[PDB]
Amino acid sequence: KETAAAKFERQHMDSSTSAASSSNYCNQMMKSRNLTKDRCKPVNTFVHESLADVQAVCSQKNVACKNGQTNCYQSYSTMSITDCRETGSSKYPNCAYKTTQANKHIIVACEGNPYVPVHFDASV
Ligand SMILES: [Cl-]
Ligand SMILES: [Cl-]
Ligand SMILES: [Cl-]
Repeated sequence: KETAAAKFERQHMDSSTSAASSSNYCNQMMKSRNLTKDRCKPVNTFVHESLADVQAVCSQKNVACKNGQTNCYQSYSTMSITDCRETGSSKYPNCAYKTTQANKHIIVACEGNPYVPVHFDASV
């Protein structure tokens, strides 16, 4: 089974580009991070910052998570992110995603020793 920290990395980190370059970014990334294997994951955010910068959020501003847990953290700075969401035309195994690039604060839930991100809660 994948660890929670490793699943967060796979689903949410994309440190190799500064920003989405095209409308096809999400289609490509959702496929290659294996988020369309048996079903189309409906929504997923990628963060275009170093792993170290995202991990550092776990010692930044403690905020409530949407679900009422208290282990969420909001980045002090905005980060380059891309939101991927299925469009009307999406139908497994032919998933189809809208790509929306933005620069926003991220909010992550953190757990463990080391205390690292395990869920992406939201952007602001
Ligand atoms: Cl791990
Ligand atoms: Cl995988
Ligand atoms: Cl997400």
